[PDB]
Amino acid sequence: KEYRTIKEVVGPLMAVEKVSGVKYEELIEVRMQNGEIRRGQVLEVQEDKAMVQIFEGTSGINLKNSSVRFLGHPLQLGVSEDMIGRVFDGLGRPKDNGPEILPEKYLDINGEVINPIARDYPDEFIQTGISAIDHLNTLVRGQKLPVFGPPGAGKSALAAQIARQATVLDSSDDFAVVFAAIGITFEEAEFFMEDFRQTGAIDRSVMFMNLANDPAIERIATPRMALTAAEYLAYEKGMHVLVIMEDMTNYAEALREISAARREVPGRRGYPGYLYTNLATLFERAGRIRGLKGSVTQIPILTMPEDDKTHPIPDLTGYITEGQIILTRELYKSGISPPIDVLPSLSRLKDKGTGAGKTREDHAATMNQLFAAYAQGKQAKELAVVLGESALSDIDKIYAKFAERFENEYVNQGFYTNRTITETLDLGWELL
Amino acid sequence: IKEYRTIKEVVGPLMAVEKVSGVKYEELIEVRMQNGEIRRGQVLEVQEDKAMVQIFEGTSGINLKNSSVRFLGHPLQLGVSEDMIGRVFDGLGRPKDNGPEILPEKYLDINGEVINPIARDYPDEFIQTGISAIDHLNTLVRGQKLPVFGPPGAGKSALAAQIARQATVLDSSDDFAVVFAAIGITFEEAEFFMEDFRQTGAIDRSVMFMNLANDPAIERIATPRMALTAAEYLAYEKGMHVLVIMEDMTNYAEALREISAARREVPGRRGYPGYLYTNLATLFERAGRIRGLKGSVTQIPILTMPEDDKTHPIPDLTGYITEGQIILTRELYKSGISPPIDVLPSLSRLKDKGTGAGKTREDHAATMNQLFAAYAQGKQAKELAVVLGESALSDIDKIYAKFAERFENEYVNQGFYTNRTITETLDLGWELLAMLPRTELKRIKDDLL
Amino acid sequence: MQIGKIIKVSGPLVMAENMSEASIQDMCLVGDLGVIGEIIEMRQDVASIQVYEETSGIGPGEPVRSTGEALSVELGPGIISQMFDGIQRPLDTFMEVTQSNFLGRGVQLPALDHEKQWWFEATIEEGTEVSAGDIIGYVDETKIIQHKIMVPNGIKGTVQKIESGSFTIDDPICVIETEQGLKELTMMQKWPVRRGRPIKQKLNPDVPMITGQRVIDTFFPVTKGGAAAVPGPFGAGKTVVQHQIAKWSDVDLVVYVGCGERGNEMTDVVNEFPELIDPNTGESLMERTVLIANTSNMPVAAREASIYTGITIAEYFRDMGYDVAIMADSTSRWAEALREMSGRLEEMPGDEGYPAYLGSRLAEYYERSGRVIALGSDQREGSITAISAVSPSGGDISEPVTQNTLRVVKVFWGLDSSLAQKRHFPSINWIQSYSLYSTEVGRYMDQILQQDWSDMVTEGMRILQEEEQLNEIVRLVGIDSLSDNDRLTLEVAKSIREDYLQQNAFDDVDTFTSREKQFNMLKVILTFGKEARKALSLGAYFNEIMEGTVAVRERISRSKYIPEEELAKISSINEEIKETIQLIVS
Repeated sequence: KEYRTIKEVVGPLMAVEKVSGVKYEELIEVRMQNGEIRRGQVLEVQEDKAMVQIFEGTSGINLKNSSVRFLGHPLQLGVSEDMIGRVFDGLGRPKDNGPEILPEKYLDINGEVINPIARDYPDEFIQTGISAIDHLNTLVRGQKLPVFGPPGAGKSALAAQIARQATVLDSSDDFAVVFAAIGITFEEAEFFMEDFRQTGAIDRSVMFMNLANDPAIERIATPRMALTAAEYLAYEKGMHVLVIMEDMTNYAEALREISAARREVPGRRGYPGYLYTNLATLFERAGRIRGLKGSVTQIPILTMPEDDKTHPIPDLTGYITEGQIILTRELYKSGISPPIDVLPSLSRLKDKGTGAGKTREDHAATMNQLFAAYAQGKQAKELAVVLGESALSDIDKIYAKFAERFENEYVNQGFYTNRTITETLDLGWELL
Repeated sequence: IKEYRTIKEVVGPLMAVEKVSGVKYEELIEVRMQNGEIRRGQVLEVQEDKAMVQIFEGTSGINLKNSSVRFLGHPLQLGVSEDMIGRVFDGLGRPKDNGPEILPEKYLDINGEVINPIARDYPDEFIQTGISAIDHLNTLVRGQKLPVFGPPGAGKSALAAQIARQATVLDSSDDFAVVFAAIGITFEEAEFFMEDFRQTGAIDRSVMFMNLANDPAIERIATPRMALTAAEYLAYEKGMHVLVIMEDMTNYAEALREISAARREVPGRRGYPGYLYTNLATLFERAGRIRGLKGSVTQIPILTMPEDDKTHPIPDLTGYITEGQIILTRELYKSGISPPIDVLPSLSRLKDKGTGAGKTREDHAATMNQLFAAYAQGKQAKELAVVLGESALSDIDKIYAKFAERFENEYVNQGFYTNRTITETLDLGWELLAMLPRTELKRIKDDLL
Repeated sequence: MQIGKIIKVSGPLVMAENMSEASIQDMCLVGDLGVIGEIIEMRQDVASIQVYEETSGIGPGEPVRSTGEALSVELGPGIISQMFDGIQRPLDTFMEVTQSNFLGRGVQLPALDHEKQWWFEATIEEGTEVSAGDIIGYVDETKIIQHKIMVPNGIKGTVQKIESGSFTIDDPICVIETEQGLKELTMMQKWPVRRGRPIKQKLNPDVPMITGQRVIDTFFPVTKGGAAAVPGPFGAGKTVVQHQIAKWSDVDLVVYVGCGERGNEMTDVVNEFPELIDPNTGESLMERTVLIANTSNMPVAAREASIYTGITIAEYFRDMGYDVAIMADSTSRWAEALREMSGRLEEMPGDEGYPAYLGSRLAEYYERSGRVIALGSDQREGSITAISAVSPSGGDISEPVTQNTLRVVKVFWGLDSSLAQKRHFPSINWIQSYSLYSTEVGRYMDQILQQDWSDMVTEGMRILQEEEQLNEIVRLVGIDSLSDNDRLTLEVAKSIREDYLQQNAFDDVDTFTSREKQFNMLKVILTFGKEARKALSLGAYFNEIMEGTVAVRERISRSKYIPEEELAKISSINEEIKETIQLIVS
């Protein structure tokens, strides 16, 4: 309590002395000479000294007169049922200046590992209302499904549409949406806020906002916070949660930043090296547990470098995350909204989520025949790539009407259009 | 006897002994564990009264307080005897085939002495493999570094055993022995080699060292140095014409990488250790001939084809330092000729000293070049078949292509276990070119023979 | 014992003092919680421990204690029909004890049930000289499998007292007079996970394994003790193939290892394996199966250790004289556990971030699988056959994992998604796949069958190769263009692919094909090909042959559905072929 033995300040780090009972990854708060107060977290503890990182920074600290207090608990998020309708910062602190929230209980944000046998497989699909997602790589409750896109491809716009139109057919209780904004600009953040207010989803949603201005170490916590709140709603309160996290790329950038700040030797391709485990720890907090009502679904939005050479490796996560959804600007150029390249997108859990009793079962057969129509329809128009002098010009025009029609209509249904699955099926029938 | 109970620290395979005296760089050690297990180790560095050592088998289970380190007082060495021949040893020279005990004449540093530049003599005299394409067209000479480049499955192992059983040297009053080094092969492969050797009586005239694929990497590195030390002994000290064959050298490169990363010195510059090039050069300067001595050392390092696109350092390295090379092709194995030796891409640089009148036949030299051009031209016919598909049949193509295909299935394809002798090869290839017209015969003299 | 004290905590690294009696690689319980950890360093009496679980909330001054052993497994009764993780934690018991669907942190549970009562049956008589590996008695663990208690290694001497009866694991069942004195023997022995079990000698695998699946047994067989690597592209039906191999292969026990999977991908395996049915007994496969399963976000060391734990158990049941088959899925995930674990240990990266000892590690694993003579007076033979699923991790063959695996294995079953799109199951590409055991298996096959099986297999494969080249020719020209000889070879190739190669895993009779039935089917196809080729040299035109043979060809297609009792109907096809074809030429 209120130790006053700061012996070093280097960069954003500090060294404290004559402290005992200090655990690793333990939150501290610093009392400066000017009465300012800052939060930091223990990152290394020796026999008597300990070493911490300050979130806000070390500018303005006088070591002789500053003081440190060890809280005695790691990073926590207070959980309450009153979260809905609310906006929080990176560390789950109110950002809308609303009523004070009394936490039901304070939860460690790292979470726990579901026992493999305990986990329950996902068998029921979720109607996105997007023909280019529902029919084919369909999304099931509890699935880990990510959308890959480049900046300015409308990836954020698609994410908004999914949030607005997400629902399930049983609908005994309504859906719940947890949205995390990770290291994104104000303009980007504002887009989502405006959509939710306008559409009224704020009353039905909970969100955590972390902008680029905010410190990198708050980005790490931001995902953990959103998933911990999602788990609280999902399992303790039985809700059905859709978790949407926007640009885990910058979470990964922050991961590298923190690793360099902690003087950790880089891993593969200059990244920390525990990225595989860190991402998998995040992404695997999904699915349904047997014996519990609620469920957790994740649609992480990820900015994708055009090159495969560097950033948060698509296949580093892609095989972690049970399928993926691809957006491309080449697509986007010709009024194709939401630009979903359907060639390389898959939902790993599509087969089981698709059947009579959960879907109208034209759908599995019709999806497979339209999957053949994807391949053959591509053959018909997509594969030409300005070639096909003779190919598709020999009364394959059925083909050479199919796929261009499909690419325009089906992929660009309009960002504010909601297609009931049966309809999507029907427009597939029309295209048949 | 000197062994210290003082182990300051253990880190991975590294270990630190302190309060020691008289230790020297690269001494071997043995670690007496608390349970009596023994593990051979080596001294990486020594300073003051402290010594730091690496263990070959790893430090798992070691209790520092209750285990002691025994310093042997000698570097990694091979016990040599004349009676080594006909015996099977592992990478560290220990006997692997039960059998009698061995009282060595002496012990030798396996890294070996450096030849005086003037003393070493040119490679000169001919070695018969029994394989037509090697002997006739791409001759090997005593004291020549000739490697075999092959893909994963195209009977490289069979071709190595091939050469081992058939290789001998003609018209000499001196014994000829074969040293076979297997570097990081699977048990099944190793057993294949040993069983073949025992069956064909080849073991009686050969010494072999066995390093399994799951064996420690430092043993893996040691096997070629050990093999060549025995080779040099028989060749020069006991006056034999040793032939050294090392199976799958590429494995050896891997082992260098593993070890180099463990030591942390020479961190990789291109993915594999810093000085793999110099290391291979060290191994390969061992084959040669000392002027003024009967014996000779030849080596045929065998290693795996790079597969062309997972491109790696090994293709350029040995080839950079080797005196020509010999290539195998998968398509040819699949087609069925055996050994699948594609001749046009491969060659031996030092043909002439080995092939020659008296040593071998006089015809052989001239005949070899003519036959080569005659196949080069079966290639011409194949190239006039490459774009041909089924284009119009002319005269050049029709007869020349047939000659090529016949060569392939009659001279390249000799059969693995068929031991064509040199005279046979020459008469067969002569006959095997004579079906072809006399318009394009480089030697006008002796039209039939 | 000695209780150490934590002096440093940095990420996953904990350093404790007063730990001189501990050794390297020993397992320790770290902190008040006692999370699992492993010693990697030692300077004087202080040790650098690597913690597998999360280290948050752990600090200095907390006690540390060492198990006095490396990573190890408990081997005895109660091990079958169990769901394990990589470090042999009982998942099933994990739930009931802690009443939680979560894998608790620092929660310690014994692997086996130490307080159930088994009827030990003493098969040995007192005063007998025993060595490491002799069988003193047995316990009927499940209805299928007989669990034999054998002398643990390092024990030599003479039996003193031994009596049958209802015992737990922990209470001693027999006493042995030794040089050091008397050692009591429990029914359970422990073994370090990464130290391979000892054998009298290893020897070659030359006896093929009946997997039932036609393409595997016929063209790319695997020997009892061989190693088969199979890639797992999405939707290729690999799951079905694994199940088929597991329940139909003539092995006594099956060990399935999930190194690190997607969780939902894991739960499918968990639910579908108990529902698999053992054919010869009608019971669940779990009565003779051991399942180890780790999802992706689990402690990394459990994922790396998964393979070694599975193969250690397979080596346990191997020393009993049983034939074991161990399935690893996915080995690619395991290599990822290695790459991350190597990074955590500040190692020098090699190929594409993988450590430099990747090929060495994989070689160590695959070389333990094989056919051996177990220790003991009896000189019994046991074997481990390894099936490893390598996730492509991006469609390529140049992956270090795949190449290094293929460097020490001889069987390759290349699953192709293209064939799955064409409803060709099992979707094994016959051209890309290979087996280096085909030669030895052909010899064994020719002898026991007393037929020329090798000639038949080679002929079928040759026809398939020619089929590839012919239909590539066809794309450029047209199907009419080629000769009746070549076109006939095309239709015989179609016959091989459809009747003989394709297999429906769910059909009652199509799923399993007896070895004699495999022979009769292939002979039917090949006698057809020969008689029609002959009739072409006899001047009959292709189309006329086609009609008279349409009638009998339908019999060939439905022949792959014929029960194993009624094999006489298959040989009869031969007769019908000969009289029909010779009749068509008049």
